Amino acid sequence: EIAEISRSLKALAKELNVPVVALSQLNRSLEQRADKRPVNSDLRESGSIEQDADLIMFIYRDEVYHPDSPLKGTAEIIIGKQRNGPIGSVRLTFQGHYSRFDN
Amino acid sequence: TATDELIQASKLKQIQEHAKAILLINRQLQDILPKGLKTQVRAANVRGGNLVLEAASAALKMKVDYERLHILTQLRQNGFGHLISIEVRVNPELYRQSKITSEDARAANPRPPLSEHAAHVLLAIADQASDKVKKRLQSLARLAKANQK
Repeated sequence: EIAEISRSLKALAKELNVPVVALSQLNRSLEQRADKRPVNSDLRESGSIEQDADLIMFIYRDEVYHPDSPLKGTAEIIIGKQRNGPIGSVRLTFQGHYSRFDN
Repeated sequence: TATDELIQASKLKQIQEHAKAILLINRQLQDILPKGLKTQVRAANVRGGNLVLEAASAALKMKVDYERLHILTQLRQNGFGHLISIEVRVNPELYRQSKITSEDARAANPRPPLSEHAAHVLLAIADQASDKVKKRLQSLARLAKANQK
């Protein structure tokens, strides 16, 4: 069902020539590990959505797992998959009080 | 957790500064106070040369007031020479440390009555708003009370 939804949304993106942003939850198994950043395998367990996605971005906040992290107020955007560009990470300022990300 | 690390150090600092003195006074009061007053009267705060005692009732406050000079004299003889006055208050089941924990990070007194300024800005927006929005903005501005001068 999730795989079909992912395929349909990709078809919708191509049909209307528009970027389609779809939010997804990371698998619960990641919390059992809690030792590294999220990876593509964490999403494969929830409907094989990786195969249809042109771009996969993960949100990681060290302060959530480690309140004494020196990266307080910083959110890491991980590029897990990209068809027309490089993979890597981008650090953004997370302002929870304003529900905003800044450069 | 950062919240937890910020807690204990602050509590220890307060004890080092003055809570230990209060505890010592509370221990002394158990020896000074007569039979049925020992468990109903406690030292609440110490500020400079002033000691604040709390009694469970107004009747008990009167009994403490009778022996107030005796308490003050004995506290001074035992090393609290800085104490020169005692204030006695009535405190029922009100929890001293719990009150501190509940209202610690700034006094939370919410005062939300609307200002005449807000009503003015709401009407200024209503002039540019469509008829449907204009009515709601005027309604909100009408609800805004002030009446100064």
